[PDB]
Amino acid sequence: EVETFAFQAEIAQLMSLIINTFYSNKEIFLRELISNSSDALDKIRYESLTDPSKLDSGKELHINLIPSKQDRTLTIVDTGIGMTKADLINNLGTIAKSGTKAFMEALQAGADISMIGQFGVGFYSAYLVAEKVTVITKHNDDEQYAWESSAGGSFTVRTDTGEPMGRGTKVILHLKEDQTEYLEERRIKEIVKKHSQFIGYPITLFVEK
Ligand SMILES: Cc1ccc(Cn2cnc3c(Cl)nc(N)nc32)cc1
Ligand SMILES: Cc1ccc(Cn2cnc3c(Cl)nc(N)nc32)cc1
Repeated sequence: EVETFAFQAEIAQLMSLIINTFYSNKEIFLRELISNSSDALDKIRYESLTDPSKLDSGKELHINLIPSKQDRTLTIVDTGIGMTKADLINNLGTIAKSGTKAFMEALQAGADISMIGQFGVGFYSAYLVAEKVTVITKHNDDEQYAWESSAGGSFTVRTDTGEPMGRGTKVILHLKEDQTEYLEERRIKEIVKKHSQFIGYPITLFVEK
């Protein structure tokens, strides 16, 4: 069964801003999502040092970038700590309220959309390139969930019954029709080299079949 939730007002207005503001430098979404993956991997690696059983759901700590021209999706996969149901429905948004308000005020005070990560809400940069984002995620001691939103003020959460992932997060970017350059191997290599060269986990750019 599918539950539908309203975004907090401040997040809904930030998402509209990211969708409606004219900003050509859209490629920064990838740096932000890789940064989020890296942070998630840091967290589970740190926790595993006092409770090694936290890696029973998988010892590999990595990031995969998977384009699909058939599906017009770019997927960012990590084996990080994952997100709980409470994370997805309430707690990440509660944390994000402060930075979202500060980011919006900074934008009026001359700041640039590329600074979104400095306010801790970089996930929403996905809507620079995606008409819809699907997030599949699995945290130890919670179930595997699918979060999804095409903006418009609402998101859904459901228990996922696709291929179990062990632990981690998959961000599936359903790309806008004029943003398919982010399916090109060369374009992704260029972006990762430029913004993400010093990430401390293996980043594998998968190749289209
Ligand atoms: C709906 C939504 C999805 C993602 C984020 C950013 N974010 C927070 N926790 C994360 C973990 Cl554990 N892993 C990854 N990859 N991203 C994470 C915020 C809101
Ligand atoms: C494990 C992990 C923790 C924190 C982040 C940072 N981060 C980026 N975007 C975010 C949004 Cl939208 N909400 C919140 N709460 N945090 C966000 C990423 C991964």
